[PDB]
Amino acid sequence: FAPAADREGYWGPTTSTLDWCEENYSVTWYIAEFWNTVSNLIMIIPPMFGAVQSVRDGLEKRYIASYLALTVVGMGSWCFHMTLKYEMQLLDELPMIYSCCIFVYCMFECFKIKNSVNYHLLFTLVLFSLIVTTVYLKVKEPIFHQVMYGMLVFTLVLRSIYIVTWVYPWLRGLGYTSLGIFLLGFLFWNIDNIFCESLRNFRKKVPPIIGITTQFHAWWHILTGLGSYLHILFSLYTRTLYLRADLEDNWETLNDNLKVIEKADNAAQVKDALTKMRAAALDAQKATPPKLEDKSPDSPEMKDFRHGFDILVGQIDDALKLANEGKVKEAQAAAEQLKTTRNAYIQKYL
Ligand SMILES: CCCCCCCC/C=C\CCCCCCCC(=O)OC[C@@H](O)CO
Ligand SMILES: [Ca+2]
Ligand SMILES: [Mg+2]
Ligand SMILES: [Mg+2]
Ligand code: NA
Ligand code: NA
Ligand code: NA
Ligand SMILES: [Zn+2]
Repeated sequence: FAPAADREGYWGPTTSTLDWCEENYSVTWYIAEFWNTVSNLIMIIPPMFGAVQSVRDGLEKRYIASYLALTVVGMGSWCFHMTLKYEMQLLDELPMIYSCCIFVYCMFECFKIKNSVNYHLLFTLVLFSLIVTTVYLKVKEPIFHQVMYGMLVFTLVLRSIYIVTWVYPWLRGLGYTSLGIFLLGFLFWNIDNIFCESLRNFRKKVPPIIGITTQFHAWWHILTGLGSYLHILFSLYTRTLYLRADLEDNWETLNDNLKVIEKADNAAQVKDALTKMRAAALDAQKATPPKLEDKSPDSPEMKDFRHGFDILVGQIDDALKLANEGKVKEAQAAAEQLKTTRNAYIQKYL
């Protein structure tokens, strides 16, 4: 039949190349596709929280950029679903290509030396994103964007599969979980497109989730936004495991900072050295020294190695307490106590 249309237009007409299954300005006349708009908050709030945590912890620029790029994708989608115009449509679909390009760079540079740039991969991703954008603007076909975004996700999937199968099998739960929700989100994306029915919405209890659960494109933002967030976590974790210090590194850090305390002239050096010494002590306490490599981690010699570190950590905490109390000279003099306890309980096992 030919009844009344559910798309209750207000605040400008739809000039965008495509309009989703969600009824235009049905909940409120202020924003179009209400649930497709508000669902982008999980692609705005958590990635921004991840971006500020990354700058505070002093992480690599590419990991800060990856979190901010997802926020741009979220903000762009929030602007596109609200207005439903071609101008804001590009602000949503184009950053998806750029964010994925940043993610591809991070995933292929995870096992590279710190403070190094691969200009060959960087110029390839810039050239790819430039080619994709230029033709997408000229030929306004949305299917082309979906294909080019799909192959970027596919290359990102293969790298994540290679890492979990050959390098870090620990990231199986995180890596595969990210992948699955994303495919679950992509499944729901086609449910809203192909099975576009307002019947469920119309028949009953629209205010509850039954009315709301049928907005599968909104659930797509919820799942891909959580999925991309997970991927960044996965990417970050891959880098953290590679840049992670071993027992030999921690033992060197423990001793270098111990000599720093002995030769220190100001409070900041002593405090800094004790902080770095505590981090190295707790990390070396978990590890097995080369002389105990044959023995079990629960052996009496191993319990003695951990006991020596328990005394050392405690004495570092005592020295940090003195440093935090303004007793610089007393905290500085703790170095000989720390030197004695390592010589009497730890040094014999290395
Ligand atoms: C496994 C990690 C993948 C990282 C992807 C990074 C991009 C951000 C993720 C999701 C944005 C969703 C909201 C934007 C959705 C816009 C609709 C569109 O054109 O989608 C194209 C796809 O349906 C083609 O499959
Ligand atoms: Ca719509
Ligand atoms: Mg670096
Ligand atoms: Mg001074
Ligand atoms: Na329309
Ligand atoms: Na659902
Ligand atoms: Na080493
Ligand atoms: Zn969308």
